[PDB]
Amino acid sequence: KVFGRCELAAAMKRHGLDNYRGYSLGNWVCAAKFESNFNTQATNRNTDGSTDYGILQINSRWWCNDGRTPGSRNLCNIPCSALLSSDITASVNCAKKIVSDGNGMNAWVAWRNRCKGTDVQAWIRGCRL
Ligand code: NA
Ligand SMILES: [Ru+3]
Repeated sequence: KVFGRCELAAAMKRHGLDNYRGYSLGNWVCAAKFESNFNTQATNRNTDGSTDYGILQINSRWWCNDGRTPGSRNLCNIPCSALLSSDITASVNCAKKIVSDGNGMNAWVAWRNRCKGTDVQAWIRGCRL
């Protein structure tokens, strides 16, 4: 599923991501924009053989099981395919674990490089929330 900007904002809010660990909703929308272009089915293979999955490009090295990332963990206790669903629940639940793990949203390199320090409220501006 490819979300609209305000549509994703609303779904993230419903699932408790707004201000989660102090990160306002626009941070999460900005991160999803640059990680996946709002596409739940996005996947990208990393140089190390791990893969990033879903709207927030969660990595199989640590967070989900895809069966083809040796030595990896599955800290969200989910198949990586669950992160590709039209329903964002699994991605949100796992993102909550990630952002709680010490480095906040810096875990998402696109957030650090393209969202951090910017006017992230612009991502939810105009949306009925
Ligand atoms: Na894994
Ligand atoms: Ru804009």
